[PDB]
Amino acid sequence: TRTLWTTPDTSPNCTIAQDKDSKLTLVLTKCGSQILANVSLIVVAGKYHIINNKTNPKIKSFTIKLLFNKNGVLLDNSNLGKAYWNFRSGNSNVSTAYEKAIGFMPNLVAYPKPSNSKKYARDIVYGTIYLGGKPDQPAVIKTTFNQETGCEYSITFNFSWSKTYENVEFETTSFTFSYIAQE
Amino acid sequence: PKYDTRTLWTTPDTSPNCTIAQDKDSKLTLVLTKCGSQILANVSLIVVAGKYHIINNKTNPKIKSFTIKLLFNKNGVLLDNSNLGKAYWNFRSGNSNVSTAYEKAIGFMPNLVAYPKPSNSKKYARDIVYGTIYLGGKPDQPAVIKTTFNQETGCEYSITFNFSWSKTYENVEFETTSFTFSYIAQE
Amino acid sequence: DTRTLWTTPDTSPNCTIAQDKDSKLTLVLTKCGSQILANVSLIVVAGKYHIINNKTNPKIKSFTIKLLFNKNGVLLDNSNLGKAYWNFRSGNSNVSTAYEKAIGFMPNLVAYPKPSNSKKYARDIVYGTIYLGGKPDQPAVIKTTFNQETGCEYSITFNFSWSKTYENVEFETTSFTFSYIAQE
Ligand SMILES: CC(=O)N[C@H]1[C@H]([C@H](O)[C@H](O)CO)O[C@@](OCCCn2cc(CN(Cc3cn(CCCO[C@]4(C(=O)O)C[C@H](O)[C@@H](NC(C)=O)[C@H]([C@H](O)[C@H](O)CO)O4)nn3)Cc3cn(CCCO[C@]4(C(=O)O)C[C@H](O)[C@@H](NC(C)=O)[C@H]([C@H](O)[C@H](O)CO)O4)nn3)nn2)(C(=O)O)C[C@@H]1O
Ligand SMILES: [Zn+2]
Ligand SMILES: [Zn+2]
Ligand SMILES: [Zn+2]
Repeated sequence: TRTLWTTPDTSPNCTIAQDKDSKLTLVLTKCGSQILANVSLIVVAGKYHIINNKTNPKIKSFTIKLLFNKNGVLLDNSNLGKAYWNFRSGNSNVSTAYEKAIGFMPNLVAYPKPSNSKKYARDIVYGTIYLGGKPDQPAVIKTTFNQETGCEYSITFNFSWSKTYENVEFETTSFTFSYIAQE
Repeated sequence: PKYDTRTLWTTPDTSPNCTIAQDKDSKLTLVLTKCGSQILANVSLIVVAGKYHIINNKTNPKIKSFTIKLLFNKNGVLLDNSNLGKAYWNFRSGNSNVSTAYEKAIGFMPNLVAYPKPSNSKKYARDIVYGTIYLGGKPDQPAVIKTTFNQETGCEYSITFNFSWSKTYENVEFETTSFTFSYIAQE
Repeated sequence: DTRTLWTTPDTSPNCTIAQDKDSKLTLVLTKCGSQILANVSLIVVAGKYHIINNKTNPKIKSFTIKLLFNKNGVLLDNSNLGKAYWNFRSGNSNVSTAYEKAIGFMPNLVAYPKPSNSKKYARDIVYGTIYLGGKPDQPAVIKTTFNQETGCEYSITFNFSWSKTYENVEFETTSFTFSYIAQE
């Protein structure tokens, strides 16, 4: 009941450009009013598997969205597949889909949905991770809370890079952040 | 009833609660969550008025940093000469605070052995945490947030946030992305 | 369960990088369920890595501090960190019994496998930057890797490196926070 996650195996669970082209490893642990989060990404096939910006100069970013309903349940338009996201049990998931995880959602007062009122940057956390664990291959991970439509809550990960990478496999080191919880 | 003693915070609203250069010119959103012997901290800043609201280093090249101080007495109570106001610094209840001002929060204070006050002893850097946040959420607008534990005088404990930047920003509003860190608690 | 495993927070050397007890690694691990919240800093007090001068010694650019653990999460004697004051917290010191089990504080083996024939993924690494002497123009990279050492069941390795040409700069750092997925 304290951790929502993807399991930490290498089985693809995520669709960026094509079905199951990636394994998003995400762990959300509820430390009361904050969620401690840990994330990494392995792209296993398709467009973002091997970066070559000589061949493809404008392939410089992509986005992974987790959309949740009023119950904190994952919506199927999410890039992360529903079968792969649940409370922890051992090194696996519970075999039954969870019904409520409002306690893990980003707080809507802290991180309001888009509206006509002033939009503040505090709903974003920036980090840098490294491709293949190499220190000279940074990519930015921008995490944004509750800015997607078609949901009550959202966490989006945008991965972008400014270097011209040539035949670099897109699999990442791990980043930790936190966010304020809905309840 | 539903009072959260594991979290000291400013609330997550955008109501100004902080004085940098003039009364209530900013909202400091600061959440301290006690994970036992460590405090998990989440911080952002919105400046809404005065000198640090709109930065222009073409107009004012000297305006490059400012500091926000939280000073605490022996019981972990926020002193009135802090930049943050006492009115809405308290234990969490829902998205608001508990009804009455807290009297004890020693378990949220930074550890005085890890982070000693100034003295004759050698001063170590481990009482500082550096992070970079981004103005307006734009990746080409970094500013440095330097957090320092227990280096202020006239208090038992302190947490100070220094914000600075080295770029020459032109009409860049000072409102930041969020940054998470932790520190060792006093108990 | 919600406990803290740490080095104590004094500045007494507890670590051997190049010579005996030449450093104080201050490391605090706090179990928040399936994740360990980690907080780390380093003070080198003596020896090869105390005062860096890359004008006279341009090739002195990195060093490594290893914590090796057995199947019960007990620190092994050949780790750079000494066993004497690595233990569960009591006040500003430690419990009086050296711990027997801390498997719940160990890096998860499925998330971070031990070296093998299989593909080594980068997710067993965390990168951060700390600053020498608290000076904003003195960065150094702290690279933390999980479960990549041999002769143990679990490991946490800190590699400290820098790319600036430091001239007589004392290696003592600001603090860095990270987390990792817990075995249990
Ligand atoms: C694991 C790891 O850290 N890897 C890094 C590696 C690694 O260190 C080496 O590979 C190991 O050998 O290095 C990477 O970068 C090296 C690339 C080579 N390179 C070339 C240059 C030339 N510069 C011009 C220049 C700049 N400098 C010195 C800069 C001074 O910086 C410091 C300092 O004083 O030393 C760094 C400190 O960390 C700062 N302190 C603190 C507390 O933060 C300090 C203080 O701020 C000041 O001292 C106070 O005055 O400053 N020497 N020569 C070219 C150059 C241009 N720029 C600016 C544009 C690029 O940067 C930004 C931006 O827009 O401003 C920075 C933003 O943070 C970033 N945004 C995000 C969201 O991340 C943004 C975006 O990436 C882009 O806008 C695109 O969206 O870019 N800087 N330098 N210098 N270095 C490597 O690639 O190998 C980086 C790895 O991360
Ligand atoms: Zn491949
Ligand atoms: Zn404004
Ligand atoms: Zn020294």
